[PDB]
Amino acid sequence: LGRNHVVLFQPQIPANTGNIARTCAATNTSLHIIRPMGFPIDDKKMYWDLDVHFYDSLNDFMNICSGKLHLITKFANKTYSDENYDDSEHHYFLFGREDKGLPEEFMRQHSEKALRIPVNDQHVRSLNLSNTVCMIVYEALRQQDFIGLELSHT
Amino acid sequence: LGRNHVVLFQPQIPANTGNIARTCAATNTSLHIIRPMGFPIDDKKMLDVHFYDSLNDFMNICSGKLHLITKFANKTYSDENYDDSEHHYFLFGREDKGLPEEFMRQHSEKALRIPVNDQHVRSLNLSNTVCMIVYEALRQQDFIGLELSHTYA
Repeated sequence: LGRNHVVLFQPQIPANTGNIARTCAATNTSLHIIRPMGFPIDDKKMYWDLDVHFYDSLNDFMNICSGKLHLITKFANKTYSDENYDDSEHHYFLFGREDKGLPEEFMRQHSEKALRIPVNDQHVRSLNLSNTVCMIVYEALRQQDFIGLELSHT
Repeated sequence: LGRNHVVLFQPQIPANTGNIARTCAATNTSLHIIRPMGFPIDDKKMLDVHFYDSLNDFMNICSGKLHLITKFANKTYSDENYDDSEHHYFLFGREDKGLPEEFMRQHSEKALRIPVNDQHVRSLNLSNTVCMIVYEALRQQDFIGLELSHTYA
């Protein structure tokens, strides 16, 4: 049964990853992480540890990914909200590192899958990563009539 | 000329306010803050920004459509229509306490929620909520506010 998935490539900032986990828990979104993370996992610093999967590499995730993949990038020639999420597919939303983005070779192979969040680049060139995850996940939900919210048990 | 505005009621967490400022700068969104903030402004720790002594002072100066972002509104943020030429003000409560009790009741017809499944968490992070609410307005407005930096200035 089709659902939404967030895929973080080598997440570098702890606070962004904790906010993403919270958005995933709130939305019944699965979380996928490509190792290595840029930070140590500190038990004490931290409670609902949601559907989480780890992968050694992008290639590793790609052998196991089944459905529609969307690359979130700065320079895609398509806007996030113009993609159609209103189907029964699994949707995977892949986000680059805060500092480096996604590998440029991967972006090239998959360029037709890339979507951007438009910004005016006058003062800042980018939005905070966890902010982008939340809005991308909720745009998919919006088009899906928020049905993922109702389907925790299933 | 119609613009989007973010209004923060007594924001309490510095990292939230710094992220909101970034979103505002990226989107040509004006930022309004009801004093007092829960944290000191530290210049070494480091945009159209306005400050207000109180919700009342903001309400005397507010002109356009006001939307209260709350947990329990009987309307979904994305079902409000933002596709007009009005100023849209999006008012967000404190991270810890939300919006005042009496204000919410007085303005309950203006309230919108972001639906969540409350099984594991009851809320989303404040700055995440600002960013999505602003971009939902932009989406309905065909992203036009991105193009009007100089005109708004």
